[PDB]
Parts: sequence; C-alpha cells; structure tokens
Amino acid sequence: ELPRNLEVFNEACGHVFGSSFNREDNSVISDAAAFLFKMHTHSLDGQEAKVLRASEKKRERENAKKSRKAPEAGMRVGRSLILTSRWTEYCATCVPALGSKMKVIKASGDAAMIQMMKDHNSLLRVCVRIEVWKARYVSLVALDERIQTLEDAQWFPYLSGDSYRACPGLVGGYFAKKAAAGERGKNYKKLNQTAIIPPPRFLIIGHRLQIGDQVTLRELLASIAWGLCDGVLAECWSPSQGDGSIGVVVGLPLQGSCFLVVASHGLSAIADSRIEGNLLEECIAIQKQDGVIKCKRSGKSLYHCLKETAG
Amino acid sequence: ELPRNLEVFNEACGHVFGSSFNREDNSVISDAAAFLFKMHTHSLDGQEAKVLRASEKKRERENAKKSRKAPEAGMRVGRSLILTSRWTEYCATCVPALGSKMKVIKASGDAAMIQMMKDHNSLLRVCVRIEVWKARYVSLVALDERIQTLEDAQWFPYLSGDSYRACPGLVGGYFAKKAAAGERGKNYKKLNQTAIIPPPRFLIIGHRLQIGDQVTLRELLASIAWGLCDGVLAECWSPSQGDGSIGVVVGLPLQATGSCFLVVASHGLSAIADSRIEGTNLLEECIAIQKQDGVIKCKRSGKSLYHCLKETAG
Amino acid sequence: ELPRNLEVFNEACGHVFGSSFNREDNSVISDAAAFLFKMHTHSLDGQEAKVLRASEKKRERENAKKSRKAPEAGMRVGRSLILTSRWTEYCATCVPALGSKMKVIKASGDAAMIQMMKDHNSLLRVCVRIEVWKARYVSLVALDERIQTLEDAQWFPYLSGDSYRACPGLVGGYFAKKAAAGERGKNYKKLNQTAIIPPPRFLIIGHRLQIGDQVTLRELLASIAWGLCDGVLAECWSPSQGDGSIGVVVGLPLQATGSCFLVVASHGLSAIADSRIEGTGNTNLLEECIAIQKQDGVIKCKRSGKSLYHCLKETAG
Amino acid sequence: ELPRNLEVFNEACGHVFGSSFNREDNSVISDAAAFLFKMHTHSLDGQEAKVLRASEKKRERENAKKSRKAPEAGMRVGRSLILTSRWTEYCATCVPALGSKMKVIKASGDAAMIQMMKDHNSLLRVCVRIEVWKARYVSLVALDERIQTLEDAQWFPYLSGDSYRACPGLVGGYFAKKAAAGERGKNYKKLNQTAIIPPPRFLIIGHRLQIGDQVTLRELLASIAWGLCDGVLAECWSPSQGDGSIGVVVGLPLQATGSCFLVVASHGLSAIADSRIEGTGNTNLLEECIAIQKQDGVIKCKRSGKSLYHCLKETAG
RNA sequence: AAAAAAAAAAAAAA
RNA sequence: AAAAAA
RNA sequence: AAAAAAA
RNA sequence: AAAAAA
Repeated sequence: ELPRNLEVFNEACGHVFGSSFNREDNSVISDAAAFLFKMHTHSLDGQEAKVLRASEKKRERENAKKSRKAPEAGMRVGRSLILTSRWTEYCATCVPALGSKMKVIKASGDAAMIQMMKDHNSLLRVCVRIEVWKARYVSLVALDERIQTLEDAQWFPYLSGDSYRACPGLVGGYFAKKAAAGERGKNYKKLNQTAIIPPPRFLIIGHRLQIGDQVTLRELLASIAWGLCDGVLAECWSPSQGDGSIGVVVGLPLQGSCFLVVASHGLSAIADSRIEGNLLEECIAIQKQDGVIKCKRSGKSLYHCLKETAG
Repeated sequence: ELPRNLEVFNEACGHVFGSSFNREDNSVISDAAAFLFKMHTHSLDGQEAKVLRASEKKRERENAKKSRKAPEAGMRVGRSLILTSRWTEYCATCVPALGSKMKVIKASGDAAMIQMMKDHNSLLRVCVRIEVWKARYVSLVALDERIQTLEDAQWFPYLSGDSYRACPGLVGGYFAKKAAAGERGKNYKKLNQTAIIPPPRFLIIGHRLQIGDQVTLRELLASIAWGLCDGVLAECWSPSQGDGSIGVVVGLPLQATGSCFLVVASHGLSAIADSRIEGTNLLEECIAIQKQDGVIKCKRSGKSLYHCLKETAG
Repeated sequence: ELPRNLEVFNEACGHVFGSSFNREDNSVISDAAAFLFKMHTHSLDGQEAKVLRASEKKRERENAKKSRKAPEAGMRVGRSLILTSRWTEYCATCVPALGSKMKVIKASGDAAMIQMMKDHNSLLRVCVRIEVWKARYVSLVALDERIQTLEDAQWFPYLSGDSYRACPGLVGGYFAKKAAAGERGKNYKKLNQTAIIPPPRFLIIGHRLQIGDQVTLRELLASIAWGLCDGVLAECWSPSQGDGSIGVVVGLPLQATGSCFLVVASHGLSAIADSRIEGTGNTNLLEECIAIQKQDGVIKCKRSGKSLYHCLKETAG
Repeated sequence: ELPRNLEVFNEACGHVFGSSFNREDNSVISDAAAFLFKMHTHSLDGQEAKVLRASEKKRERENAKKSRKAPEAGMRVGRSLILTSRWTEYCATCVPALGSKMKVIKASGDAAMIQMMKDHNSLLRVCVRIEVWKARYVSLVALDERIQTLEDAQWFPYLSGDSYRACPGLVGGYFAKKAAAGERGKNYKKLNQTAIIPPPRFLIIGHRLQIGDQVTLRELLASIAWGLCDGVLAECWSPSQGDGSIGVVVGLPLQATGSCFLVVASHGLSAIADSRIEGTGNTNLLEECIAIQKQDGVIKCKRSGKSLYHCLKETAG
C-alpha cells in the first residue's frame, strides 16, 4: 500500500537489478538510485546525445557516449548490484525519449505515456533525494576541497543540473547559486541544507524518521545535517546497549521566523534584534518524547567532532 | 468628484467585474488591481505576443500564451471576484495596442486616443501602487524567502519591470537595482521603501490617510511600513473601544534624510563605518511622529514588525 | 610671466566672457571653467554631433543638440558671467574640429594647428582641475546621494568621461572604476582623492598653495580633502583676527607613501588584514595620527573620528 | 642529458641570442625567456595579427604591430642580451604559424610538425614558469600597485592570458579570476600561489631545488613564496661562512594538509568563522606553525606574522 | 612519492 | 500529495 | 615634466 | 505636479 512514488522506484530497481538489489543497505540503495538517475537522464553509454546547443567539446563527448557500447547484463554497478537482462527492456520502455516534454505528452492524450512520464518524474525526485542524502552522509568524514569558506559551504551539496531541477529546494551547487544569484520568479525554492531526509532504507518503504527507530549515528546525522553542521546535533542520537554502531533516535531538531529590522525613518538597520544587548551560548531546539528542550551548542563541526571522537 | 486616475480605476473595475467587485474589501481591491494590471500589460491568455527582442524561450512562451484561450466570462478571480460577459469589450476598447507609444498618438492627433492612453497610464500607476501596498501587507505576516540579508531587503518589493516603469518611486526589484547601479540622472527616482501609500479602500476613494481614520493595525503598518521595519511604528496605532480588530490612527512617521556618518581613509588613516558607534550598542535613535497635538519623538524598539505582531498576539 | 597653460585659460575666459569674468571669486571661476570645458567638448548647443557609434537615443539627443540654436551673446551663464559676441569667433577659431586627433595634426605639420591643439589640451587639463576642486568644495556641505558606503566613496569625484580622459590622476567616477576594475598599462594613473589642488583663484594665476596665504576654511578643506575625509584636517587652518570667514593656512597634510601591511595565508598559516594591529589586537581606530607640515616642522595630529561634513554641520551652530 | 623541455629551451635561447646569453644569471634568463615567449606568442613587431574575433581597437593595434618593422639583428634585449642575425631564421622555422592547433597537425601526420608543436608547447611551459618566478622575485622588493586587499593578493601573480593557458597552476590574474568564478571541471586547476619553482638558473639545468644548494635569499624566497607571505619562511635560509650574499637552503616548507575549521549556521545557530579562534573571544593568531622539512627531519616553526617584503627591508637596516 | 585521495609526462587547450 | 519545468 | 589616448 | 522612456 505504498505511494506510487516509492512503488515506481521499487519496481524499477527490481527490474534493473534482479535479486542483487538489497533493500536494507544504504550504500547499495544509494548506488542503485544513482544508476537509475543516470539511466533516466540519458547519460549512460549508447543513449541519445544531448546536441540541442552542445559545444564542439560537448558535441564530441555526447557523440562518443552515444557510439560507446551500452552496458551489458551482469555488469557490476557499485559493489553488490549486478545488471540483469531485463534492464534494456526497462530502459527502452520506461525512459522517455530524449527531449520529451510533459506538455506534448499531455496534449497527445496518451494515457500510457502520461503515466510513464509521471513515473519518470517521481523516480527522478526520489533518486535526487537519495543522492542528496548520500552526499550528506559522505561529507561527514570527507569534506570537499571546494568548501574552504562559509560562502562555499553555503551552497552544499554540489550536485548536477538535473538534480537541481528535480528537487530545487534540496540541491545546492552552481545551479542553486545561479538561481539565488540572479532573477527569481514566484516558483522559486530556497536551499534547505538541513531538510530532514529519511535514510534510503526508510525512504523507499515510506517510513518517516521519528523517535524510537534504530539508526546509526552517521545515518541520523546525514538525515538531519551534514559535515560542517554544529556537533550539538549529535545529542539527537543515543547508543543502545552494547553500542555496536547501532543506537536510537531520541529527538529531531526544530527550525521559522526572522528578527531583521530594516533601516527605516532615519533608523539604523539591525541584523538581529536579539543580538542587541553571545554566540557560544546559543542553543538549539530538539523535539524529544516529553517536549522541546534547548541544548547548548558545541561550537565544533560534526566533521571535526567525529574525527576527534574516532580515537 | 474624483480625480481622473481614481475615476478611471473605478470605471474599469466596475466594467470588468460587475457588481461582484466589493469596494470596501482590501483583498478584493488588490485582486481586481492585479487582474487589471495583467490585462493592460497583455499578460493574460490570448493577448498580443511580445516578440520585438524576445529570445527563443520568450518567443515560445508568448506564442503559447497567445494560442491559449483567453479567460471566459464568469471565470472566478481570486476569491470573491467574477468576470462579467462585457469584460472582453472593455479589454478590446480601452487597452492600447501592443507597442503603442504616447508620441505616436500625439502625432496622430486623435483626442479620444490621447484620452485612452492617459487613462491607461493612470490605471497602470494606480494598479502598481495597490500592488505595492498589497505586497507590503503580505510581508507583514508572510516573510519573502527572497530576502536573507539587509542588501536583499533594501530593494523590497520585488515586482515586474512594468511596475517599476509605472511607479519608479515606489517599486523596487531587479529593475530598481539596475537603475540605481547605473548613473542617476534628473529623472531617476530613488526607491522609497517606506513611502506612505493609503490602503486600497482609501486610495480609490482618494481619502488621504491621516490621523483618526479607522484602520486595522496590519493594514496601517503596510501603508506606512512593511514586514521587516522596526516595531516602534506600532505606536502609530491605538485600539478603539472594546478592542476588536479595527482601531484608529494616532500618528504618522516622518523622515528627514538621516545625514551621513562615514569617514573614508585618507593620509594613512583608517576608514570608519560609523563615527557615533566608534566611541557597538545604540538604541537611542528616535522616530519623529506627527500627532494632532504636535510632533513627538519615539524611542526605537529595535524589533521587527513581523516578530512583534506575532509575539504580542500570543 | 605665467605658464602657457594658465595663459591660455585666462585668454579664453576673457575672450568668451568680456569684463563679466571676475578672477577673484571661486564660484565665478568654477562656472566659467565648466562652460569652457563644455565648449571644448562640443557639448554646447549648435556644435558637431558625436555620431561615431551613438545609439538611437543618443543619436536623437546629439541631433537635437546640433539642430538646437547655439548660445547667443548676452546669455547668462551661472550668476555673474555674461557671454559676448566674440565667443562665437573664439569657438570657431580655437575649438578643434570634432574628432580631431593630435597625431593627424602633427603629421600634417601645420604649426598653427599643432599650437592650437596643444592649447586645447592645456585648457582641458586646467578646466578639469577646476571642476574637480569645485566638486570637492560642493561636497563639504551637500553629500551626493550615491555615497552610502565606503565602496561608493572610494571613487569620488564622479565626473564625466572626458574629465577622466584629460586629468587621470585626480578624476574618479565610473571611468576611473572601469580603469581600476581591469588592467593597468605603462601609463596607468592612480586616483588620488586628496591630491592638493590650488583654489581656482590661485590655480589660474599659477599661485601654489603654501603656508601663510589667506584662504577660507571651506576653500582649504576642499583643496586638501573632501566631504567625508576625517575632521582632523580642519586643524590645517587657523582663523585670523575677528574671524570674518577668512583665516590662514598653517600647514598642508603630508601624504603617506603607499605601504601595504597584508600577509596572505600560506603553508597553512592564516591571513592577516594588517600586520600592525593583529599582533597586540588593538582594533581601535581612534589613535591613528595624520602628518601636518607646519612652518616649524612635521607634527602628528590625533584624528577626531568624525567626517568634515558632519563636523562643519555640527559646528555651524 | 636533459629532458625534452629544457633541451628545447636551451637550444632556442642559444640560437636566438648567440653567446650573449649567460647561463648563470637570473635576470638574463628571465629577460631571454620573456623575449622567447613574446616571439612564440606573435607579440613582436612584424608578426601575424590577432584578428579572429578582435575588436576594432584590438584589430587596429594588431594591424599597427604587423605594419611596424620587426626587431633588427643586433638589437639590445633587456640589459646584457643582444640579438644575432640568425634569429629571423629561428622565428620563421620553429614558431608555429598563427592559429595552429595540435589536432590539425596530428591529422596532418607530419612527424616533424608534431615534434615542432610539442617543442613549442614545452617552450611555452618553460617560459611561463620563468616568468612567474621572476614575478615573485620582483615582488620581494617592489610592491605591485594592484594589490591592496587580501582579495587582490589572492590572485597574484598578474600575467597575460597565454601565461595562464600554458601553466594554469601557477599563474593568476584576470583569467584566473574568470576561471575560478565559473564552472570547475575536472581539468580545472587551483591557483597554487606558493608552488616550488626552482630558480631559473636551476630550472633550465633541470637541477631540482633541494637542501644544500647555494642560493641568494631573495631568489630562494621567490622560489618558495612571494612578497606578501609571512616572514617565517626566511628561516629556510642560512648565510654561509663570511656572510657575503650567497647562503644555502636548510629546508623546504610544506603545504599544510587541510582540516576545515568552520561551522555553518543551522537550526538557529550562528555560523563560526574559526572554531579555534572563538575560544572565549581571544583572537591571538600567532601560534600557527609552518612545517619545514630539514635534513635531520620535519620540524615546525612558529609564525612571525610579518610580510616578507617588510621583513627583507627591515633586516637590511 | 597517507583489494580500494602532490610532482612530472602524454590525450584536451577581457 | 496533486500541478508546472541548461 | 616629456610621450601616447566611450552609457 | 508635469515632461522623457526592455
């Protein structure tokens, strides 16, 4: 009784990976989602070439990709995913032809094509969400060389254009920078570096992250934050008996209003009214089983905190 | 009985919306003004395509809009506005043709066309003023995600280039930024973010906002300010007998061009962002309010209007 | 025995303004230099059109200007300057033909044209200096609205393009910004906002500003600084007996030599914005002292931390 | 005896400059490599004109250059370099024709032309390395005007576009800013401002800079750092017996491995620029140490917090 | 040169 | 969640 | 100080 | 207030 969004992803993953797809390992799920995203974006070998306005170098790249032999059954995608013989049929029948537009399919009135396009959009959104979660998980232990200043970190994650398109509000990077650093329309979404993304194992089954479900410290931190976030958020996780790298969630951080006062009527602008009158003393709000609590900030990034506490 | 702008706005609104147009509802007036602005800007479905210098994407969008069926009679506008069967006649008659210019009509010498063009200009100005007021009102209890720093807030509101063209002195946005960044000639008007705009229910009637008018706190604040201004402006309002929702205006803020307080580096010295703050705590600044008895000064609260409105209601 | 540069300006002003041109009032000289500069840039009515690559709107503007009737004798320029009949003759005979280039005149070899072009260049430089000084003088009591941040104030004065062309070392504005926001060649000049410019009454007669020569407070301040600069420079002037708005110069600020104190990050070290202050952490900026060259010797004066504009406004009453 | 790159540079320099080319003088090699770069970028008088997309002004400049007479044999280059009569032969033979591309020659299949193009690429790389090192060596005792803020100093050195193209990993300037602001592809290289460039007299010989080499202090400092680096790097030098001017290298700094010390705002918290400096508000940034690899082993030297330009002039008094 | 992330080369190159 | 869309 | 040289 | 004008 899962939503069509997750059912489409489950069916696609099954058809493309046979029994080798394990629905309980975050790494396997993330790799499968990335492969499906690449397949549906027309980026694999042997697929159509993006030659609408491609430059000469991009022209040659796309031509080589199209001429390159497409993947074959039995290929190892990642570590524990093996392509089956049915993957070609799924790619041919479900992936929209390059350049397909929803308006054209809707005007055509073809129910099958409309449903296929809707499923494609849902799959793209789910795969992009999984990609964002995986990037957050990776960033916990290995930071990107580009992130050397607060401005650079402001646009994390750094994903591709299609990722930004499918989920504009969760994907940072160059496209989010351009959208923010440029003219913005009514349908503009602001990047949410800490939007709660359930782990892929919970995302694909419709399970919503909450208090009382077993998870890993890295898993929860990625779900609720990324590498450079404050380490105080680690208080949201509590190890179980014997540790064993598996604990439990005890709360989730809260996030909304502003306190800006624009200079008006000869007054001087204020960045924050509360400030007028303490940075290390700032506290975060955690929603516990009993009620909201305020926890003093650690002042150390989750990356540095994990590095220090590793040994 | 009314100026030309108010009279033409009332005539256009009545003709377009029948009796459904409520003249005492601010939301209805704002919706009608937005619809009229869209109509006169050829932004509605089935109107002339803007293709003079349009890029391929803009050409496609305009062609799609033109091919799309125009709004049908009886269509619901906003919440409590319904189009009449005679709106198409007014759209075809009173709307200047795309690319029309005042100089061309003046050369033509047709007095009726000159009157029509002046009416169109006045209607655009009135609609843009109403749009600015409604944007301010929305900002009071609905923060704009586009604003994250004082620089972003400096250009509020963010509206289309048509709005800036009609009322450059009241509309900010990207076009205002472009105008400010370039030179500033004699015709350039600085973006008055806190210019006094009577509420739409008063603007169309022409009753200039003044002390004693029965107005809501939110609407008065929108008229005199917007979401991200100081909460001290709330002192310009006073609930009437029995509390309720409508109070009375007790004062009007004034602004006397706060002088500069900067010192550039020279002869090896170092620049100072503010001579006073050098001496970083300063809440002594006061705002001048013109009350019936006289002009007084109120100490700033230093707290955002949006914050204060939600906090005091808890 | 004045230099040819100032002689040319004096002759031109006389020819164009008759006896109405006073060589002792600074407002009069500012207006005269502004008009003459306009005349030698073909920006007055009835002069040639700069149609080399003009846009449609600029095309219409210049066409209307060319068609527009030229100024007539007896016109009032400013407040105390009246044009004469000889102004048309001087314009025709001394104004280079629009688009004239010094290279072409030199190649042709005509001595008269070479001298005329040299005179025009000198007159342009003189009029640009006077315009810049008047910009600084007006900036003491009425700041430009464009000045709201130090970034904006870094380019003052904001003058037209030809002004920047003639005198690059004093004129700021969009053109100075563009030259800086780019690359510098072998002949790139650095904007010196506070370069000393003799007051116009002293510039047109060759008198060099020094100590012991009567001036007005605002005159000297515009000469050595402008509206936003520090108030300490006010100490360079001392009122005379009975005040009377006329005092005397007691010193001229000594401009410090360019010496950056940055230390960029390297080898894992951390960037420093200023070597001097980072060490002890004395972030206060109210101790820095300016150098004033007095009759006796160099002295250091503590800064006041308040703008000359605000200082004059407050001390006005 | 030498790799291809150094061999080709040696051959070209010898051919063009005869015996006037001294192989142990840094200024001589810098001037020679700059001239050879000019020749190989068609920036000398009497070479093809760059007009592919050149703007009207650029078209005029290039046409004037082409029309201008080319340098004549025996012309003085820099200070102690003189052209021979056989430089025209080398310029005509080994210089690729304007607009040549490696793909075109590869399609041609002429082995001689492929070798000549590879030699041209290697000579561009060598000349750009020498140009960068001389930029640093100038910066030690002559501050560049363009550098006024840490943002300005982030992009040193400021060189031409061809320099950035040939060696992107050392050369800054306008093109480095352009490439950094835009998309960062796989081939994108960051500006390693303080990369080790052996001194010219070591670079052409192929002798890698290491411990024990007899190097003047200024040249070593230009090798490892530049003008606005911290003075601590001066500890890598130790004057030899009898003081003199030539000392020896005692170590070679190491680029400290990255470890992010930032905390972005989230869940209502405030972003922190530096966790360490935060502490309890104590901003004492003088504990940072630079690694130095000595013969005995790796050590750490406490920073001095002063610019190399300042330190070099201060210690000479 | 810390079963799987600097230096030099070859494919790319205002 | 439905709609729209390099 | 000599040379060069626009929305 | 008026006159210009994507």
